[PDB]
Amino acid sequence: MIVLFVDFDYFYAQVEEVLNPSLKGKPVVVCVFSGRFEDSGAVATANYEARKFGVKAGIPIVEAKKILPNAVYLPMRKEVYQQVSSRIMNLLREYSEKIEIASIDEAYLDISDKVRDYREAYNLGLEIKNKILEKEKITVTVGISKNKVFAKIAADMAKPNGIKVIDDEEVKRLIRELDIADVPGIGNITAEKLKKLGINKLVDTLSIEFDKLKGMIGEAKAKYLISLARDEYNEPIRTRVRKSIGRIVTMKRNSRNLEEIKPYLFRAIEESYYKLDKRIPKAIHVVAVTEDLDIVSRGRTFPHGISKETAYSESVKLLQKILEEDERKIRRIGVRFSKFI
DNA sequence: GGGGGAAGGATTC
DNA sequence: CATGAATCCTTCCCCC
Ligand SMILES: Nc1ncnc2c1ncn2[C@H]1CC[C@@H](COP(=O)(O)OP(=O)(O)OP(=O)(O)O)O1
Ligand SMILES: [Ca+2]
Ligand SMILES: [Ca+2]
Ligand SMILES: [Ca+2]
Repeated sequence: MIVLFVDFDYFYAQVEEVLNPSLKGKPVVVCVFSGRFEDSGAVATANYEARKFGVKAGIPIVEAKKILPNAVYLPMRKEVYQQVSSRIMNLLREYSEKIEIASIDEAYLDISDKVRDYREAYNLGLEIKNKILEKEKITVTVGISKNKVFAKIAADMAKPNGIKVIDDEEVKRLIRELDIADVPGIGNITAEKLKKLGINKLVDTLSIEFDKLKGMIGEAKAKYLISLARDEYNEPIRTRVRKSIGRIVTMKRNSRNLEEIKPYLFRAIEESYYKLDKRIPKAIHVVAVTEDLDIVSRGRTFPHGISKETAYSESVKLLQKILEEDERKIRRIGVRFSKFI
């Protein structure tokens, strides 16, 4: 079992560098402008020139400008990046029949049968890196190891524009030295619950009862961390299928007025249906971000598919339910369609 | 008791 | 100052 994980470097900004080469060398910041006020919004991603100074995804646009008032700030263009992403995704296929597209910029390849080992795999790595670089002018980092989890950790260590392998030998070392937090699927919330338990390393999960681990971080997470530590993690490369489609927007200002919120809600629905393109959902959820950044949601599943007319009237009821069951204002309103026929 | 689903939230990338 | 989606978790609930 050999897995080759491909991760496109600072993807959104790099695509902007490609569509306009004169941006190379300068700090590029791709952000999302919320409408709320002068430069309100967050940074979606930035190139490394910008990351050297603390400007990264997540921080407010207003914060990035204080640090880098002369960097190039560009509005995110998701559609463009998706098409470029797809074209790259179609190149990888040719290197493997078993391909799992994790996200718009990550993918896992089952190259167990394309090679026989870690020399031909590494070589297959460069083979792909160059193919992509020449065809799309995009640099990507490649990680290679026995399973998906370590493959990804390989790229995490290699990026940007790198390629690294983690032989069964080094896997044994990491399962003992690697900060559990750096393990995919382990965010801050989980990384902490693990420290209070004394688990600062993958192996440490072996020195604890499974029942306390289940109790603290959940069964699914417990078995995951344990198998990995036991060095028996072996998840296959599957074809992820879209289970849901939605869209959430930010309002000009918070509010609890149905008539002031509807337009944004309807706009979110219109876009969601456009993206459904032929897909018919039987379930609908209205999602709302409260003034204090809380996420509330009310939904409903129908025994039949949902028409735009139904979604329209139903979303208003779920929005009214939200308001009747939560005093806070709404900062962002949206919808999500699931359970496709 | 326990299957099976639905609803609302928790987490992560 | 704060911008799509999968998976998992907990709580119900209907029911044989
Ligand atoms: N805060 C965000 N807002 C919008 N899109 C985001 C955000 N964070 C990440 N993404 C998207 C765009 C890039 C993609 C990559 O996943 P991830 O952030 O986990 O790896 P990464 O940090 O290597 O990505 P990259 O460097 O290309 O931006 O996910
Ligand atoms: Ca990535
Ligand atoms: Ca990336
Ligand atoms: Ca982490």
